[PDB]
Amino acid sequence: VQFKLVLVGDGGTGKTTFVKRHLTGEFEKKYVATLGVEVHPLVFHTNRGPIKFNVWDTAGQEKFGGLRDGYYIQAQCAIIMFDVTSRVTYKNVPNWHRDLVRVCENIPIVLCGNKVDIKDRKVKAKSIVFHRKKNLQYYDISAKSNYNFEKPFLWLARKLIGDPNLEFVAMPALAPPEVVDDPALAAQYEHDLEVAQTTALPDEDDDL
Amino acid sequence: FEPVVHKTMEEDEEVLYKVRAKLFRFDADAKEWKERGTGDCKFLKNKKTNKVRILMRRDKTLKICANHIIAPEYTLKPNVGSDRSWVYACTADIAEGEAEAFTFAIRFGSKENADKFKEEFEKAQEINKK
Amino acid sequence: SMEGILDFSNDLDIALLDQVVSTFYQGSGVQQKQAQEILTKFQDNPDAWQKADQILQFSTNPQSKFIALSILDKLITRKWKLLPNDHRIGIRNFVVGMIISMCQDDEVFKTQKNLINKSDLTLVQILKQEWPQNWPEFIPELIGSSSSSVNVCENNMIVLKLLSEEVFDFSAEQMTQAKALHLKNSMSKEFEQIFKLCFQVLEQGSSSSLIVATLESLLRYLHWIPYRYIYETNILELLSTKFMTSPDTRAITLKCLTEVSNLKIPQDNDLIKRQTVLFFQNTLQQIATSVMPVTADLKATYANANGNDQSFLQDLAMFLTTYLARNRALLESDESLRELLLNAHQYLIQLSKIEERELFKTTLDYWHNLVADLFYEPLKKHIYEEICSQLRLVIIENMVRPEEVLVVENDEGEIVREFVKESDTIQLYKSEREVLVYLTHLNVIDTEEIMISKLARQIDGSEWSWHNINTLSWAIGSISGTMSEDTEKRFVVTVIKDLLGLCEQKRGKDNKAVVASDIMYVVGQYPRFLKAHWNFLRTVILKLFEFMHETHEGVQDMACDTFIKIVQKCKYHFVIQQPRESEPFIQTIIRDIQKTTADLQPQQVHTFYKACGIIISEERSVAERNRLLSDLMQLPNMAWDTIVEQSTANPTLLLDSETVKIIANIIKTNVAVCTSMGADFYPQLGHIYYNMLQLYRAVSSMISAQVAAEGLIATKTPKVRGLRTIKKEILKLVETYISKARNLDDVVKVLVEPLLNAVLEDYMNNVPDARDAEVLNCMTTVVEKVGHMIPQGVILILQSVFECTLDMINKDFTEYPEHRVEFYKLLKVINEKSFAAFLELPPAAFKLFVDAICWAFKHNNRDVEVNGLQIALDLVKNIERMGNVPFANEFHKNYFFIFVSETFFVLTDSDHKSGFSKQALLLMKLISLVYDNKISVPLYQEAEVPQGTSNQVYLSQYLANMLSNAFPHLTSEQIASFLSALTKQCKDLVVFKGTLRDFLVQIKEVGGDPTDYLFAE
Ligand SMILES: Nc1nc2c(ncn2[C@@H]2O[C@H](COP(=O)(O)OP(=O)(O)OP(=O)(O)O)[C@@H](O)[C@H]2O)c(=O)[nH]1
Ligand SMILES: *[C@H]1C(=O)c2c(O)cccc2C(=O)[C@@H]1C
Ligand SMILES: *[C@H]1C(=O)c2c(O)cccc2C(=O)[C@@H]1C
Ligand SMILES: [Cl-]
Ligand SMILES: [Cl-]
Ligand SMILES: [Mg+2]
Ligand code: NA
Repeated sequence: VQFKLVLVGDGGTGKTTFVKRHLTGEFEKKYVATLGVEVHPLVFHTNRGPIKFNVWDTAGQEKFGGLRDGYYIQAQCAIIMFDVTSRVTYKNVPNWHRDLVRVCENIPIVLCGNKVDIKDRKVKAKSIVFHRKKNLQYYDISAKSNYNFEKPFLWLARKLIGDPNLEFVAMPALAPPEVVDDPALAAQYEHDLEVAQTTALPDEDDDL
Repeated sequence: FEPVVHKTMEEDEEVLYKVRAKLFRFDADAKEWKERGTGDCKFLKNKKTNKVRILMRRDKTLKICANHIIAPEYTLKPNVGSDRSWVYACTADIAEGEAEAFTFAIRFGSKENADKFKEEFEKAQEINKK
Repeated sequence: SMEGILDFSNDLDIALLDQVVSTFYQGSGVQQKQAQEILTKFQDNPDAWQKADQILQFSTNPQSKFIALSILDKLITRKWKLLPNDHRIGIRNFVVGMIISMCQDDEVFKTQKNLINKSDLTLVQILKQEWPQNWPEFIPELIGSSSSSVNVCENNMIVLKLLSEEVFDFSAEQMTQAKALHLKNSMSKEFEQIFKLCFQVLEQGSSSSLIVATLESLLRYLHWIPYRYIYETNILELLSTKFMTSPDTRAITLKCLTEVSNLKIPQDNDLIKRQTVLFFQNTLQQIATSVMPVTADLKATYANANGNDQSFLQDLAMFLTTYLARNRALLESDESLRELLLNAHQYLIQLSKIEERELFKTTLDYWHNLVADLFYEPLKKHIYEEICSQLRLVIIENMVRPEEVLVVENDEGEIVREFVKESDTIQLYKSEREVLVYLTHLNVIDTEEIMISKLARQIDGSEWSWHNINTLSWAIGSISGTMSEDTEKRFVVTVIKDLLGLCEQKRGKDNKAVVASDIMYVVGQYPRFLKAHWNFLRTVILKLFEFMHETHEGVQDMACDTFIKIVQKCKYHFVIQQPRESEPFIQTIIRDIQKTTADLQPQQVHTFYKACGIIISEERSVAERNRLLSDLMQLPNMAWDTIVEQSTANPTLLLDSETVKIIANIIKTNVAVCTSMGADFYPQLGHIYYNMLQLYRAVSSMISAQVAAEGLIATKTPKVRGLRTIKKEILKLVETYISKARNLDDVVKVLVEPLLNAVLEDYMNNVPDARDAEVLNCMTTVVEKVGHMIPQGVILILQSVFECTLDMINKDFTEYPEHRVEFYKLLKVINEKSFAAFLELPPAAFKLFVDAICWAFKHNNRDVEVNGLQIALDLVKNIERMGNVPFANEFHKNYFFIFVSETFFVLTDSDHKSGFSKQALLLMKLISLVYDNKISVPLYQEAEVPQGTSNQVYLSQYLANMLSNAFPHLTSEQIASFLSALTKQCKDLVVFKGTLRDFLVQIKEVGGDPTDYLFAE
């Protein structure tokens, strides 16, 4: 059971960051522009079994756009992403939406204002009304703080499975290998463990 | 009168220690820590084998970011940046499927928590020997 | 194998193209990524368009044909005018021919809706280029072809829908003003023929797919067509009856009727008003008979989420609110329309109970619009009493968490500390309070009775829950200001008394934490009450002290924040002695300050002293205030005194990481009190000032010693972050004090010199990674408040920070982000307040100033970019103010054209669209400099151009050269016409900007019309 998801929006809005946070748990701080599209399998566990999204993470920068609306063909759902610290990225939400619905009439779509963790917010909550008439779900999100980071996938899962009571649930946990190699007998230990100790953990001023 | 008619794999385990934590893995290629998840770190003692594992699930997704035996062989080490973290090499974590090796770092909310974790981590290691 | 299609020397293998496309869309992993890169290169190849005819004929893969049209779409939009006439005609023919062929095969028309809607968009691109000037009979012939086939009739409704979209909804950004006006005028001329075709299908049309597509085209027409097409035909009756009964046409009709409820319409004509009433009567009738009655549980319907119910209830909400906001006055006077007015409002009441934040906000906007009109508009509120009464319950029962409430329930069901701020929730709470405040004024007895009786059902435990005590308390708090002192007196007394009973009764830390957060929200919201009732205020304050001793971090944290909040408004009632009291309450608080704060974490203790600061600043007798201040600071001054006798007896006791923490907490305590006392902090600041600057120096050496002994990695260690925190907090304390100081003499004569001596050299002479950005912030506040009094001090700041900070930030846009920001803030204030300092730079360094400003333009960091453009604007004005003197003349010869071309580059590169307004304003100010002959010497060099010829003439010659080489696809005449227009418009910003946006369109295509730049003239 797998569904095509296209993720669209202006460059720098946090699409690839949002996806990477869901794939690996990581917070990517650098801006490495997506070239055309990158496809990533993402599975969630639900009270109605596993749901899989083939996530088509697309380029927001015109000069890196690649196949553009060519990526939307046969999409079963979508996320439009803008940046609450950048008014131009919200002003472009209608253009992304147009390009998307001309290829994907009648699919479920989430509008996401990313970077709500940032103090000096430019696109205020009261400005954000574009989703009403176009029947999009809207969420304030942060890939950095993880605020509402699960909601886009939870809402879409609910609409694609047609069950509004669908919850994420605790993925099963098999008993891990009890026989393991002593890592201290593997030579590169001293080289790997010194590098790791003397590289500082990021964000030592966070609460965790 | 007839009535109107109507598995995590943690049910066989006991919770010895619970603490809120952020877990990282070291990417040797990039030489940077990358977060693997934030949530409850649990020490789970299997009631049948008395084996103690780390199990840790990300908040909201509840997805496993750590599943491994608290091996006698492993050693907690400080990290230059932090008085509230430990670093260690794990040779068999199954969070993301097949047995892989990782260099983990785990940070806590306070030095007290990190010192408690270390104390509990070594208690579980004694339990795993017997 | 797949790479074959990229080799254009051979014939395109179409079977291979189709495999590469299949692999991409249907495959996975490396194969899919490989295919993706091959297709992107195929598509970008600028001769790929010559293959599209081949792909559309021979491909067995719709997605291959989709991509052929993408390739054509890029050619049509960008290079069309360079194609010779035969190639444009030919491409026109096989798009039109492909579309018709696809419609006339029923199986293709059914299964290939993607490929047809892409062909239709591609055709509309050709219309934007060719129609109507080289295709005058397009519209008549489209009308012609419609009757040949039901499929072609329907597809032609999609073509006109797309054409309307591209010309009226999406033209503003993608065409010149002149070309949007041309295509608007062109469609307006032929709409009569288009509407009659649209109207015939609505009356006579059989096919549901054809009806739906026709009405979709009408939604688009309603954005711009004149009302006479809607009001002077039968279309309103059709939409409001027939098209509402069928569920397959109901969504789009309801969206059409929403747009109609906005059409531009005369408000002085009884018959247009009757027709506006009628379509509403008709639509509400169809909903009540065909979809659901007024009494239906829309909440449950929405939750069940069958078929399109959520969409429909959303569109209904939008229709009712749009229509009623504009036209409810039409239903308010006529007694025969009363039932229809109240039923419509009852539908919104039921919609407002739906569990869905965004819908709830949509309805709440409407409720605000209504209750605001009922507050002001005479003789109206009696109509809506029963609606308003139901709305009070809906809102009181769906109040969301205010900012101030720091306790919250997690997904394992524990009452815990709030992890983060919910801006979404905070705004929603404020929107809810605006409505509920209005409703309370409309009927203050109804609001009290609902709240009082809900409280009674928490008391006796019948409706008791965390949700229910929370929503009641938030609501009770949200209405402060709505009642008389008298009803407020009794209301609040009853609420406080009864809530204290809930706290005293209920058991367990979860229950106590909830009730306590509610007590604290309420008393926090009623300062007026607390002012007048010393005993209550005293006991609330004494109760806030009890909560500061709770085990639950949330309850404690909120106690401190409530204390601040109460004290900001009631400060006077702590500073004086009340009747029946031994001393002013301030003095009792200051005595027990160690006992009452014992169980608080440090940053909460700091909040507590800030609160004491606010009280203390209410005392205006200078004697008493300096004393109260000295009395408050006893604990931290006593710690400071003992820490400074040890710390100067040997520089090595600071190594103690415990002592670094104690020290930073003492400076943080001073930062807190200074924040609230501002200019009244001077005495306490001076008790520590010279010893504190010596600690700054001591701490600074240890930082440098650690980096040299241990390497850069030392900056990451707890020890060094602890030491750097002492430096940051000291900078912050001085920054805070100087920002608020009234006695600026003392600042320049006592504070500035020792500060600059303590910080500047230490910043300049540390390695980049050891430099604290807070130094630049501190210096910005110093320059801002006293810059004008310390010209040489500003020179000294520039020399210490300018070149070395620039070298840190000028290799890339990412590294040293805080430095980059504080840096450009420092140069803005200096260039604003103390510009003489830049005159005293050596020419090499002034050149780095100009490079730094232009570097700021090219940032996508808004904090840097806005400062960059402001500095450039302020500099140009500074220079102009000097008049005809050598430094200004040298400035213009050296830097005028660098500013013009650097502003043009960020205008036209498409990576800085956020700064368009300020860029345009800068470019305008620069061009206008030359016109108003403010530049006093030739900008050109000696043997370049006829002697005596003006800076005006050369500005245009330089700019024509610059754009010719930067944009060679433009014609000479396009560049000539653009500059001629741009220059004439150097006083009118809005027009100038329009000419720039016009240029930005023409540079993304070939063959732009030069005359487009005459749109304004
Ligand atoms: N503060 C903050 N920064 C964020 C957040 N999400 C992403 N960013 C940062 O913003 C930048 C955007 O990164 P990307 O995810 O590559 O942007 P993108 O939208 O994928 O851009 P393209 O691939 O060019 O379309 C990165 O430096 C991120 O670390 C967020 O929630 N908060
Ligand atoms: C096109 C059309 O198909 C049509 C149908 O199907 C029924 C009735 C009238 C018409 C038209 O006149 C439209 C041209
Ligand atoms: C202002 C202006 O800058 C200008 C230049 O520079 C050259 C020629 C004409 C003009 C104007 O008419 C504008 C008033
Ligand atoms: Cl906001
Ligand atoms: Cl071009
Ligand atoms: Mg990306
Ligand atoms: Na109307």
